[PDB]
Amino acid sequence: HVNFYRNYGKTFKKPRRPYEKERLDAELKLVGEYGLRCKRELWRVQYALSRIRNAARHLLTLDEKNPRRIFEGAALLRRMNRYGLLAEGQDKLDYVLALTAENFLARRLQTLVFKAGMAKSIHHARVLIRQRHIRVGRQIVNVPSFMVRVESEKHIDFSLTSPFGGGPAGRVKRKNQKKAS
Amino acid sequence: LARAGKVRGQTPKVAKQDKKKQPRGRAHKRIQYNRRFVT
Amino acid sequence: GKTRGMGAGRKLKTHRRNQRWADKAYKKSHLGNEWKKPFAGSSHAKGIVLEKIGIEAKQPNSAIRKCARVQLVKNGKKIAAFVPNDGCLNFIEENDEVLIAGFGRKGHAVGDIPGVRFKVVKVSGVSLLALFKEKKEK
Amino acid sequence: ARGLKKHLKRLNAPSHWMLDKLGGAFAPKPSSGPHKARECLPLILILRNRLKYALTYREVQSILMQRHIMVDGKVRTDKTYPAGFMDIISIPKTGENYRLLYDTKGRFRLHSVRDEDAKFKLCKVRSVQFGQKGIPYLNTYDGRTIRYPDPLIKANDTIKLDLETNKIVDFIKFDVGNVVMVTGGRNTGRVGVIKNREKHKGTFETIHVEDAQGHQFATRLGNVFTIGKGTKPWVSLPKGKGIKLTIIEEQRKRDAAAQAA
Amino acid sequence: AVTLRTRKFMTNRLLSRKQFVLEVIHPGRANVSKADLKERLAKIYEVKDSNCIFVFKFRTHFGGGKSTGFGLIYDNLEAAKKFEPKYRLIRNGLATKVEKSRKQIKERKNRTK
RNA sequence: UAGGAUAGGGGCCUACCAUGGUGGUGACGGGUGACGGAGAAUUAGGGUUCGAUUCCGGAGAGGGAGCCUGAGAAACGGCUACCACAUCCAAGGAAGGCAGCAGGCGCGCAAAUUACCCAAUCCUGACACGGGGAGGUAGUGACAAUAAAUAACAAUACCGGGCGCAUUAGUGUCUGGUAAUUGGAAUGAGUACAAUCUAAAUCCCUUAACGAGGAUCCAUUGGAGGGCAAGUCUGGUGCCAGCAGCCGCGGUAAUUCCAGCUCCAAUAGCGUAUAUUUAAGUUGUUGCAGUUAAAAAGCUCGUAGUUGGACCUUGGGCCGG
Ligand SMILES: [Mg+2]
Ligand SMILES: [Mg+2]
Ligand SMILES: [Mg+2]
Ligand SMILES: [Mg+2]
Ligand SMILES: [Mg+2]
Ligand SMILES: [Mg+2]
Ligand SMILES: [Mg+2]
Ligand SMILES: [Mg+2]
Ligand SMILES: [Mg+2]
Ligand SMILES: [Mg+2]
Ligand SMILES: [Mg+2]
Ligand SMILES: [Mg+2]
Ligand SMILES: [Mg+2]
Ligand SMILES: [Mg+2]
Ligand SMILES: [Mg+2]
Ligand SMILES: [Mg+2]
Ligand SMILES: [Mg+2]
Ligand SMILES: [Mg+2]
Ligand SMILES: [Mg+2]
Ligand SMILES: [Mg+2]
Repeated sequence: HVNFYRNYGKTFKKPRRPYEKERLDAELKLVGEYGLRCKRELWRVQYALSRIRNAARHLLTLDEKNPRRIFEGAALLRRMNRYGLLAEGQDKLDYVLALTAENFLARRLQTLVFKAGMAKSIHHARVLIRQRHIRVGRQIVNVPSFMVRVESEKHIDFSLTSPFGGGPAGRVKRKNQKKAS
Repeated sequence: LARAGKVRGQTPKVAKQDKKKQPRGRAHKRIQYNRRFVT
Repeated sequence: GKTRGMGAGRKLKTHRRNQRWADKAYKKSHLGNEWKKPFAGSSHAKGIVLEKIGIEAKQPNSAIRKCARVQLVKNGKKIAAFVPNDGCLNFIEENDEVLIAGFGRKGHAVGDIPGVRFKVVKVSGVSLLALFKEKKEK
Repeated sequence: ARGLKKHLKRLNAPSHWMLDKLGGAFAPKPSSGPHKARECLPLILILRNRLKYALTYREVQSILMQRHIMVDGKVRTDKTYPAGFMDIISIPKTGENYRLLYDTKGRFRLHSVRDEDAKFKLCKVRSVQFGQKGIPYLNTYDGRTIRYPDPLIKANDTIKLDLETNKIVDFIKFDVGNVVMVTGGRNTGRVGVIKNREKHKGTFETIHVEDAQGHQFATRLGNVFTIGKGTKPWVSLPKGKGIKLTIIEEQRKRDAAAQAA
Repeated sequence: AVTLRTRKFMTNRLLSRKQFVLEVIHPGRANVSKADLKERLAKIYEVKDSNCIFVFKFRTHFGGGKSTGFGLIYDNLEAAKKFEPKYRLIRNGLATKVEKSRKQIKERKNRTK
């Protein structure tokens, strides 16, 4: 029976010590300050960070001039630079270890909407994402964890169908208009 | 075996109110955020 | 001290095989008596209750923990099982069809109930938490 | 089990077939043929998966039953034919010739050739020995048997065969210093010049080869294959002239192709 | 105001068709029906016979307005008769289907003679 | 050694002869709730446990045994016989083998449709056309995994902290909320013209018109003594009922039970049971301990085992970056 063969895995991990004031309030800091749906999203971010830091740690373990070191060091660095998650003049493969979950949370599309305006709130940013109000190049995106690359960051803009930036007015508009008319 | 259900029958019957729902999901973490350390 | 010769792999491997047996967990897990317990390597077990009994509680406490003598349909063991809710024993009745699960501490007596390792989690095919919470009556 | 296995499952398929994983349960199961059947490509993989002239099993069946697809001088209508190394696959309706060679990363390309270097093929010999009535014959790794061999053509050597005279026209003596290209393992695809050959009694003979630009490697005898005498090949090499390039180098190629446009 | 552009386009005179992936751009419109694609694609290629066309496997990408699919310009309707699966000829009305009831189709028939 | 048999080597078997083969480096024997492997879970490293299962190999078709055909079978969707089971009989006879798909009984803590299809992947035949419960599609499917809704924004308000003077005020900025307060916006859940999807339908993706006043288009699971996050709330019960993984609570002022409010952790998930990994430097080769906490044999000899003192020219140079 094929389609048994389609792989799939887990994306987060529940924390080791469930009830800690320090971690609990730090995670509430982050979840409220980025307006997230729950702490699953945050835990995905530590999982991705854990993955990349394991890779970077293993790369730093080796020595330079080692072709394995150079190759996926450069691959990891160009991945980071495509996500703009490192700044210019900062490609050293240690500033990958330096970065923290705030960096990933800052690239999510909600945050980018908030920082480009067009939301008037970060929770308003999330909802605008999920009501098909925003495209990237031409395709309307509704996943608030979209992880925009800088080559797409410049022209993140409304859809051509959303009432705010595109075409016809919404259903509340048209009910009010038709009962006025 | 005589005394089974004693206190759970002793207690008076009372009913809830008709509370307004609290927000779920994002909005619930919102109220927690801006209620713990925004106020 | 230890034997650390470069050629002592046989001695060290035999010695760990020999000395893991003093470990209680390994001995319990591989000795084969877990298949001689009542559940015999099962998580739960459907059984038939013989009677609602009620039993004493241990020295510091003083109470009557309401248990039942159940028979196992699978291999005929007769055991004692607790009923974990307030006044929940009434739902149980003689010769009803119950599901018996481990009572915690992994096959070892729990709390002040003397020598009882089992709990009732279903009766007559209805959830006992649901019975307690009037969600569904049998 | 109790007989020949007649189904082949996609994961069990050779890794150089490139074929995907959720594409189905089964793979073409190349029929018994003239080439080693783990080192081969079915003509269904030649048609549907590489050239895309069809889109289904049945459309490839239409292709082949039209009698167009002609291999090695004669049409082959089997849809699991084990076409392999320097088999030439011709199509009269497209007037288009292909020849099957390894590319440097261990897989099979269909290199176009014109008619003059499609009138003939080139293959190595397995062994030359006598037959009935003392007539010598030689055996190739393409399976072909040739009687009355030239008294100098020996084992492991290479021979060109036209498709009309259907016999030998010339032969490369497998020896030190002639260009080869490995046909199996991790070094397969890479052409190069034999630089040394050491023999150990009772085991595989080892061939040390040097590529056109400095790199050196080793290989077993069953995998190497002389092409031409000296450095010059007698066959049209693919877009990579048989040099396997290190991953860093191939990253630089794509970076330079990006920054050139 | 919807447009139609085709790429990955290749001719096969082994089966004498013109096979391509079409990338229709249909903004505002929900999606464009194949029966309506037929005559546009016919009138751009001058096929002289708008029935050799067969188009299939459309997606209508997430977000709408852009749809993919396959197109197969046959040159002879005779070629499209012989070299084609039956189902989409049946779809375009060039053949008809019959229903099965598999009892006695072979089993109790294998018993008498 | 000689032969017989096999497709073929061979004590595989026969005749004769020799007296050998394995073992403390564990044979033989016994257990295995043991098919093997690729691998799975967990993992700082090392490891520990698992691996029936879709990939490869082997073995079986109720239990044994024996053969026909055939290139290929000791075949079981082939036969013969026995044993267990069972069906039809008009009472002589006859047909059997779902550990194939689906489905029924039983066993159980434990596992779905007596569906559609050859269109795809391939197989098969005398064969471009037939066939294919292989295989795909669809229905049940909180096994597991992924994205991810349950509102958002504004001024009004009793108000609530600076910031414009900051006295003496008073109202002020992000709005913090008790606001079913007021208000127009946004939408998908759902309904659904149609098209697309499909072998044909169905789902998804698009999208005519419909589709939100907060009672609803209502989020739950468990917990509120310690661990361990969150009541020195209120009522009831009174060593009882009961809770409680452990420590413990309950003997009329219960932070621990039964209830209501509030709250908390996780959140479309969570609790429970068993088994297993971590914790566990509580199996320790890395890496434990043995005076007194469990542990140096009473003492010496002693074979295997383990471990074994020092000593042997690349000694000094050129040469090229
Ligand atoms: Mg232990
Ligand atoms: Mg005690
Ligand atoms: Mg088989
Ligand atoms: Mg012999
Ligand atoms: Mg077994
Ligand atoms: Mg198998
Ligand atoms: Mg068999
Ligand atoms: Mg048999
Ligand atoms: Mg059968
Ligand atoms: Mg079955
Ligand atoms: Mg609750
Ligand atoms: Mg409680
Ligand atoms: Mg309480
Ligand atoms: Mg606390
Ligand atoms: Mg508990
Ligand atoms: Mg408690
Ligand atoms: Mg210790
Ligand atoms: Mg002592
Ligand atoms: Mg002593
Ligand atoms: Mg000794």
